[PDB]
Amino acid sequence: TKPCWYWDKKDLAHTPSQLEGLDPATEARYRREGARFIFDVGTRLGLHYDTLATGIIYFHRFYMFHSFKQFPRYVTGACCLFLAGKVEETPKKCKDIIKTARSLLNDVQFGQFGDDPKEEVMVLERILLQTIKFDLQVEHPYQFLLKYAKQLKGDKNKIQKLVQMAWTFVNDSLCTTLSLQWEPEIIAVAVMYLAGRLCKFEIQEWTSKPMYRRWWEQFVQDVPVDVLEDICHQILDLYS
Amino acid sequence: SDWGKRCVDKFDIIGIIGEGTYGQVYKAKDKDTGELVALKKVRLDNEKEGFPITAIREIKILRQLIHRSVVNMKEIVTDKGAFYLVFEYMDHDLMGLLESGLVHFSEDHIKSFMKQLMEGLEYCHKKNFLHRDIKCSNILLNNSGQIKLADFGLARLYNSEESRPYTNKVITLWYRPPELLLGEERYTPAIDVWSCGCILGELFTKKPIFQANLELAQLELISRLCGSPCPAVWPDVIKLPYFNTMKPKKQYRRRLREEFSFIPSAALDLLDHMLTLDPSKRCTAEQTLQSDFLKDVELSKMAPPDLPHW
Ligand SMILES: CCn1cnc2c(NCc3nc4c(F)c(F)ccc4[nH]3)nc(N3CCCC[C@H]3CCO)nc21
Ligand SMILES: [Mg+2]
Repeated sequence: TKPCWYWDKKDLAHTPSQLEGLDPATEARYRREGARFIFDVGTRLGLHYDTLATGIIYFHRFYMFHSFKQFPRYVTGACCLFLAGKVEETPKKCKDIIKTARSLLNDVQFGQFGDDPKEEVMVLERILLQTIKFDLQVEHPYQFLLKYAKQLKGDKNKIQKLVQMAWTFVNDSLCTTLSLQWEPEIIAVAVMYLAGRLCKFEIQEWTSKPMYRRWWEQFVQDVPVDVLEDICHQILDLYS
Repeated sequence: SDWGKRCVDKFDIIGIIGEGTYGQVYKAKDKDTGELVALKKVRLDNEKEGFPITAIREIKILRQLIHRSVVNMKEIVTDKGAFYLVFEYMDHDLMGLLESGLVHFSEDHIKSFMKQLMEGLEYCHKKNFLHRDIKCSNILLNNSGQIKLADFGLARLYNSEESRPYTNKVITLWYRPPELLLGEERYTPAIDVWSCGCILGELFTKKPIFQANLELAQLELISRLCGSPCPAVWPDVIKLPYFNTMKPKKQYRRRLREEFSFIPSAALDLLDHMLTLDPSKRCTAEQTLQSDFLKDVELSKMAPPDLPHW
């Protein structure tokens, strides 16, 4: 039917970049930087959260097939945002993505674009499309956080706080390979879970089963607590 | 599932079969399987905005549709640069046949074609897609008598939950519904059913039932057969932008049943309902399938038609 876009942690230790000798810490950095660059460029262009996230998902998937040693990260970021704009019906001129990139990056960082920055991005689009296998439609955790939080019945102020915090955690998750490991529905529950923990909220009390501990089972099926914990640890690692 | 990597040179290009929006359509042969295919070219080079947003929309839609009466894209291939969408090759299209003057469709053939077209249309509509380009040249038919709804180049997602604004100038003029001619932008899947009613009528007469060069002339031809648009039949018509501007010549009565009396009664009921002026009163694709004409059509029990092997 459709490609599988999820990998193990063992698989994530064996990306094309590690195979070329890039150490794991440097790759994580390159990914954070590429993701934040897409987020920054896109925000300046008034693109909204779904377009930014789609751009970022294409970026992370691209680097499961290509090495950062062969493909400069910001060029790929710009190219992923450019495509994401068209896919999500919020198009931006390639010229404008370049202009914003020029403004946000230092001279060394912007060196990646070469002499013809726009051409560098356009040429990559063919490769990017082949890499993502023409699987353009992508769903993000945001829509599920909202859909699930809506079904919560309790104190409006606490629920709003849970969501606002959870939303911040989704933005952070995009910096990690979390989208290459777990479906958006699961990331959405994990961010609610992390927010509940930090807020000391009892989310099960906002459900139709106040006595039922595994409040998330009405939203996602058979997701163990250790999976939620693992995701939480990965998000928290960004703050360490 | 690994699309976009296989090369176009794996296909022998026989010849051009169509003009497409973002590239030519070719008949070709698979060098490994010997199967006949159609290749829709997507040109990238010298595009200001690169891979066309238009093709992106089509690709997104095609990948969500799996139905026997709807075109099914096999893979995407690349030049050794353009991309090529790959489809099973279909022996004919409705326009070519109707124009060949080599074919005559029996009531049984029509029922079979309509049953298949509406089942394909219903499937799309249930998936929240508006086709927006239904016409004879976009309906494919094989020698096995199998129909496929094609060309999702103008298709778009539609909000069934709440109304949204859409592009008004969609559908070739001859198949374009009254609400669009009158300037509606928050239209519905009813626009496609109108297009199909035009095909239905055309199958019986072998000529397009509304043939005008311009919008006002088209509205007048529609008015002459279906009656003038007015609140009595279409209350919400007064809310349309061009209602006062575009007004037919006389206030025509509906003479659809007289004009098409030669058509079998059950087909005529369906035609009447499909060519209902008020989109809110026009039958849905699900409703056409429940009509007398189609409800008992058993496809398995139908003989294939006598189509040329041209
Ligand atoms: C969906 C892709 N696809 C797969 N099989 C077909 C197909 N087979 C019928 C056919 N017609 C021909 C023709 F006219 C020729 F000159 C020569 C050969 C022909 N074969 N025809 C068309 N087109 C018919 C009009 C041009 C565009 C598209 C309309 C829909 O995409 N698309 C097709
Ligand atoms: Mg077309």
